[PDB]
Amino acid sequence: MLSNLKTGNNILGLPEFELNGCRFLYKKGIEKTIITFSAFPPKDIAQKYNYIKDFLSSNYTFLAFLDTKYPEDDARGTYYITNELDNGYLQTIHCIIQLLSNTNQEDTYLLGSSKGGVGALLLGLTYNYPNIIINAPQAKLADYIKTRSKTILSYMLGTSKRFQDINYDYINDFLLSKIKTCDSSLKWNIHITCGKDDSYHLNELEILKNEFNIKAITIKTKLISGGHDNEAIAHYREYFKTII
Amino acid sequence: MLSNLKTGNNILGLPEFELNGCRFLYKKGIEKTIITFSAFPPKDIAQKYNYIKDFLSSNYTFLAFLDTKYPEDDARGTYYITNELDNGYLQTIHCIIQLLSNTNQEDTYLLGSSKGGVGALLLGLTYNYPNIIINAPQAKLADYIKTRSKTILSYMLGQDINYDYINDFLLSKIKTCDSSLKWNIHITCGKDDSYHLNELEILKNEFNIKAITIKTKLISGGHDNEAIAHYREYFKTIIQN
Amino acid sequence: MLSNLKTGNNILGLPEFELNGCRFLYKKGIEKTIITFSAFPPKDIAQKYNYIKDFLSSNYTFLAFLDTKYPEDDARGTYYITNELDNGYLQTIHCIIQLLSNTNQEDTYLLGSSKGGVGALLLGLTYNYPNIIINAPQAKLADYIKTRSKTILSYMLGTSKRFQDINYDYINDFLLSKIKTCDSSLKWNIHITCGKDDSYHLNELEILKNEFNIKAITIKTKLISGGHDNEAIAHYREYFKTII
Amino acid sequence: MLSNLKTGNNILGLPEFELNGCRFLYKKGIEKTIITFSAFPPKDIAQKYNYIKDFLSSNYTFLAFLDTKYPEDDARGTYYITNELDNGYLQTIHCIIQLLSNTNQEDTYLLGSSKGGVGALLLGLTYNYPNIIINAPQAKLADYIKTRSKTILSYMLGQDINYDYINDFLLSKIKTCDSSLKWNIHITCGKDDSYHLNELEILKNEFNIKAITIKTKLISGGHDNEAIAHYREYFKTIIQN
Ligand SMILES: [Cl-]
Ligand SMILES: [Cl-]
Ligand SMILES: [Cl-]
Ligand SMILES: [Cl-]
Ligand SMILES: [Gd+3]
Ligand SMILES: [Gd+3]
Ligand SMILES: [Gd+3]
Ligand SMILES: [Gd+3]
Repeated sequence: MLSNLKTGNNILGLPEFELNGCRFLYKKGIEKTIITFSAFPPKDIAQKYNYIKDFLSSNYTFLAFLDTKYPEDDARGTYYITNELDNGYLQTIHCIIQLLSNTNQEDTYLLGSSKGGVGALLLGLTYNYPNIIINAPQAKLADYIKTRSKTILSYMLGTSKRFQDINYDYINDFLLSKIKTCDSSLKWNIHITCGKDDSYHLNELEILKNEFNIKAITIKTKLISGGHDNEAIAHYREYFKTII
Repeated sequence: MLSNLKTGNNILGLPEFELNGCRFLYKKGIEKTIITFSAFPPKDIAQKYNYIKDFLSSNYTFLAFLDTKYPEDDARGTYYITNELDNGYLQTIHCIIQLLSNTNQEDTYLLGSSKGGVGALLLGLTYNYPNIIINAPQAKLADYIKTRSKTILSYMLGQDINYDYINDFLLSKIKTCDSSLKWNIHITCGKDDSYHLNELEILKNEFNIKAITIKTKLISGGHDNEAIAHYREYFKTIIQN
Repeated sequence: MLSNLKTGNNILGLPEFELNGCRFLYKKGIEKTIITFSAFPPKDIAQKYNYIKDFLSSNYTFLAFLDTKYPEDDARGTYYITNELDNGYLQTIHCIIQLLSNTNQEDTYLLGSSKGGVGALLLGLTYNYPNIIINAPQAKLADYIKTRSKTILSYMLGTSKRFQDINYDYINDFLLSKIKTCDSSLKWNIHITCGKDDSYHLNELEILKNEFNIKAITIKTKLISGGHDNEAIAHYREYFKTII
Repeated sequence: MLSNLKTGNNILGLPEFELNGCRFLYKKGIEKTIITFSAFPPKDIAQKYNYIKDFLSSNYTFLAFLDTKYPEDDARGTYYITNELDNGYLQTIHCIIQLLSNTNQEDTYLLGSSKGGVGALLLGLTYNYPNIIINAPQAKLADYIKTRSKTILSYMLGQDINYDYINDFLLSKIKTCDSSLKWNIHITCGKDDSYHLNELEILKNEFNIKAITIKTKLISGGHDNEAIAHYREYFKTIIQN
């Protein structure tokens, strides 16, 4: 029973639930379903639900997900990838959405910035959510985890040295693999904003656009003000409110 | 959306749903949540939702699950174990129950016979469902599967280490489960079901060293429909008082 | 070098060769290639090359193969199946034929009786030899090995009790599996004789015909005099000389 | 029939054949039989028959083999190991050599560099080819493969036990080989090829406890084409006197 999944935490009036390691907020509404994914917080800061304020006064159904809870010593998530390096966490998110949402999937919108944008893409491309509106995702996920936390990277690489570089490249290509194996016949509605001052994620955006190009999948991209900062976020929020 | 998960099949007036290859019936009631798991049908017979007749005229919330849809050559299920031999299928079942149930887990009852009883044990021990009322479950899964289908076991094998991993898959659940849960496990078995009486003693040994005391009962019949008749009377008696 | 593969044995003037555990005779000729497989000899009798006499005065190319050399305590062969229960022995036979034969495959003819007929079928259906002319093959190979040698069966079943019945049914269906996975688009030229007094192998022939029927593969079958004996063989030899 | 095995490809006037997915060149000569094995080409380059230029103007019998045709994503070969990780491919090579060679095995010479040298060792140690003249072979196969292609290693893995089985696949050949054969194994390695000098010491340790004394020689270069130049001079010197 949903109410028995509560953690005791409360975010802006919304009670937190946890199912099979997946923490989420749920507000039942009408017309549309809005789904958000959390990005990396700073070290020693708890993972935060993204873009609640934009939607708690809305009448839409709202689900906001956090990343995983491991590793314990730097519990800022593993890019929505299980420690078995598979889809078990994305699958849990998918089940929660399909059972708690009261709209069609084409009336479902996936939102997220940076790591959250990758999460939205990973879920949408695995389980055919066509509406993905994100900002500045990474392309090579392991290269980026390395810059944010050596602890999270080391944990995800595993303990055996035989497989560390294997796991590294596997994680590094996890999203790119999702693009290559996704259903090219779906009417994808993917928008990716990026700050014009964000040289890194501008390059990552070219890598992603290239993979979508190879799959004959047209993507909408819009450059916006800012870098990897709150000015880009501010323009991103304005962008996805216009669409939705 | 749940209504978008309908397969178009209807079983006894109950619509069928499917999420992540997991097919289930769902009927919202009150008071209690009853969960059933499918057992092995005969070789060329489709998988059946078990004990639906016992609970269509009841006011309880009811969920009946089928096993997996593979292998295609013999689609009778892989003991609720994925092709990767992990918890992926039990994960989906757990998510379906937790989000569709309108009762507490202590008011939830897992039911099943033979392979259906293993499924109930696999789910309950993994995700702390205390009420498990089953009949004649197997303990060594691969040993039983090969007597029912060489096709399914070989598909699940992908050879030696896989055999032991499947064979002990339920015993490992017992070894791993939460000893401090107030377990309410009832296991019946036919008087004449010698194979599964021994299987029950193998399961009891694992429960025993985990300090889990289960309830058992001999009923008439073998590994047959006579036993299932008395099993059904047993779980109706337990659930209603 | 072929001459360095000799065993020192000599059968009717033909020197025996052995390559990777596979014993064979080879006489180079013209026009056609004749390939024979050995059947079960009696216990404590060496495996025999089949139908040499019919072809040593012929001008055709001739290859005669024996079964495997294991188990050591009853070395009468394992139905041309390796002790890993795979195609490694058939593959060796195929290589020898493709390298020593000087005709096309449709001018190649596979001959054999009983166990040898199964060998011919196993090779022909794995590697697309269309001309197969055999007598009284078995259908359920393990059931038949059980009647001939408990020692060979036990050896092929392996040592671990977990897999004995698995291996039994696997061997029992080895030829039937070959029929189901064979190329149905090949112009098969398969003739199967059987003695009218051979109730057992008449039933096995119905099982085989059924599998060929399911694959939409037409087979020629002819009932001949005798049982599982030298009268059936005698009529079988006459039959395959008429075709070739 | 051999002529029916032609692929239709021609390499430097030599027709290509294929038997059981094994692609080879064959040129009948006299006196000696020279066997070469292909090494890893770059990522998007087709597999090459090695050292064909050294032996087209020679009167020797010549066979050059490629590695396997899988995986399709990166078809540079699986170290002459089948997808089932067994001797199936070396079996076919052995059959081709034994039936097409017109010289004794003591007049047969296996050649190859890097992965090509492993292939020569795998064949020679399995089927008692005494003359092996190679450059800079690897000893831990999986450790090297992953630095050249994550795609090929993962295909070969199908994970942990497979890694060790592949990594030690050549070392097990040494452990299993015939100690009483009059082995004639020459292994060269570039002065500056530190990785493979250490790899050679790992191979030497296995030969050592099998009472097999090999011949080794430092040549100039690293794991590069400078070393291959001196390797080629070395095997021409050995073969001709
Ligand atoms: Cl981030
Ligand atoms: Cl069952
Ligand atoms: Cl026989
Ligand atoms: Cl190489
Ligand atoms: Gd435009
Ligand atoms: Gd513009
Ligand atoms: Gd007619
Ligand atoms: Gd007629």
